[PDB]
Amino acid sequence: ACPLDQAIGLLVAIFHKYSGREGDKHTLSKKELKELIQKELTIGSKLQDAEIARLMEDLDRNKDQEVNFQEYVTFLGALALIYNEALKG
Amino acid sequence: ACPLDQAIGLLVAIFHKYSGREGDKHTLSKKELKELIQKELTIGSKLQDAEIARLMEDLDRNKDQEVNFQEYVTFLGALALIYNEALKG
Repeated sequence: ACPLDQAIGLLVAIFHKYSGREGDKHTLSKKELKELIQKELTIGSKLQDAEIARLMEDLDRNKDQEVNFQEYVTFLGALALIYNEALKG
Repeated sequence: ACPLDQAIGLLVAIFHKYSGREGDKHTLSKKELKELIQKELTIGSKLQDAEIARLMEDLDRNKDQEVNFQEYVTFLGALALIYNEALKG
């Protein structure tokens, strides 16, 4: 597949890996989203960074709210901005 | 890199490939986003699908509006919902 098609396939795969764990496969809880981020990304060395810590805390504070696919992807974009080296500057 | 890290790296790479073409590398026009989608995804056989056609038309109707990274990723999520086979049903 083309690079972007590959990217989307992976986004969908990881979403379903966690959304399929409990209830409706169309959503996952913010608690489950926090777990997903910590396990699926090599983010361990960056969790204390001021901006990433606030994103992670927001998830904890709203742990029982559900997240659909659209919101999950939007979230990944937000994280990428403060997590991806290429997006610095 | 882990699968999700790979996914994000590709999302950022494709964004910059088009955002770097004119002006500020932090945005790209909706006209440029339409081009990106048509070239970076094997979407040719699906462009007449009722829902994808409306997304594509919306881009045309708003061709000169700028799109930042966050909005670009959010858009990809919206497209994926009506474009990705795994997200059907």
